Amino acid sequence: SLLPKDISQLLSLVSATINGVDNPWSKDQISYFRTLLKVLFVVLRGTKHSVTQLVLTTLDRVVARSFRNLAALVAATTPEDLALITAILQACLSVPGIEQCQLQVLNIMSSHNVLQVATSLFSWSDRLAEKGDPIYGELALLLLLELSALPALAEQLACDGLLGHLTSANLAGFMRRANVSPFTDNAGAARCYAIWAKGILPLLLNILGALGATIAPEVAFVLNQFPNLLRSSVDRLEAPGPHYFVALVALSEVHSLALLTRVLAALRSGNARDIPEVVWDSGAVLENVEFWLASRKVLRERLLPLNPREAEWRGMKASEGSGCETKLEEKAVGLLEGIRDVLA
Repeated sequence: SLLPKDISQLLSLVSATINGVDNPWSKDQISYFRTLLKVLFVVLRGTKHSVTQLVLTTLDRVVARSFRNLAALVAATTPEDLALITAILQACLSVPGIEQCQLQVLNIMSSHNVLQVATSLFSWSDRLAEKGDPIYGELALLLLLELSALPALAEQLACDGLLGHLTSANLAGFMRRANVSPFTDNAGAARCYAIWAKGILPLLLNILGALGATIAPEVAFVLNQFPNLLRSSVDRLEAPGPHYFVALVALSEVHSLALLTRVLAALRSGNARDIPEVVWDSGAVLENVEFWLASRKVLRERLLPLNPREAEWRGMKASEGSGCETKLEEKAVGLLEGIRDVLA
């Protein structure tokens, strides 16, 4: 064989190279494996075709197998190794040609332990991360979340009672404490919010891939066991005049909840199965949204980036059809503008 000239031949060579590594995650050569995975991630993101069999071969031999090993708390491995694996999964599922072979992924995943152990890890988190924050809590859900974008795998989680494990977990008591907020001096509460906003809620939006005829009483019951959050989500976006700033995640949380409560309501009018009502004042949200839409100046002043990624497109700019000055504002505008459409 010659040198790789195609992006697919590069993918073959990198993947052929990953399998060659005798003992991954071993104290010696764990660091070399770490950058191989990073090379894989670059190539996979590079697969915009700017071939699909390799990606499916990668999902078993690389992604599934590695997570199985990551339950090692005996070993030079870190949370960021899991995050790297979660990342490689995203790159795989973004490649053109995938999403037609979802049962394939379902097949591949279910073969290993995976979501069973991913769920296990979620119920573990606090005993395994009270350095300050349940770091493995968010990592587990984000793994599940990425998979839940595939409707078939979404059905498996609910059938295996993921929503049951979510509320029964020890974590459910920490998220329930009234200190959970994106702007906390506490590391735990800050991660608790991350698990709920960036994990639980987008999970629920996807689990309703089974049309919400079923699971709707279960998704409504999940939300119903975090009322301090349903209450906080509205108060956080309150027009200026115990909250100083406003985050982008706060807008997506409310965006998620607005979709859930509306879809649930369009399923409650079915009058055919008991879908519990969820206490979430839509009225306050709408008004809060309008008095942030009509004030781009006071918006960009109070709006703060929380992630190094979000800060990138904060100092950036994207005018086009201009109602915003910076790109971060545009994304901020985009979110709460959709919340207006939904609740209407």
